[PDB]
Amino acid sequence: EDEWVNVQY
Amino acid sequence: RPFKQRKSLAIRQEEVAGIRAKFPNKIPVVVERYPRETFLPPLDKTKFLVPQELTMTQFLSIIRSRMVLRATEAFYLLVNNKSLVSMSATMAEIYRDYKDEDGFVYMTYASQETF
Repeated sequence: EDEWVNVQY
Repeated sequence: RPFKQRKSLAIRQEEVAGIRAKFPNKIPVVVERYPRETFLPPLDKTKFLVPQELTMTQFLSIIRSRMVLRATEAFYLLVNNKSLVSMSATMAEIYRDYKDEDGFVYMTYASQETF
């Protein structure tokens, strides 16, 4: 769907 | 459905810019399917935003997390679909070394590939 996967730490 | 063809360069740059402005601590990544692949299940998400302290090993697991697989079969994550890189390397290293023209880092997942 053309959108970000935001991962952290 | 490769990203470099979907989006024109300037658009990709704009995106990279806005998002690096949005999250100045994180690397922008594009993971795609090896077009010669037929065995593996497709990946639902296309763009990943990753910290710098993240290793390739961790990212691979995260990518695996988005897919339903038999807990054993692994696959290869090619950077620029041509680079087998150190499993221990951080996103920052991979970023500085293999930054594409538009600011993204491009990856490709394949169960098998021959060069």
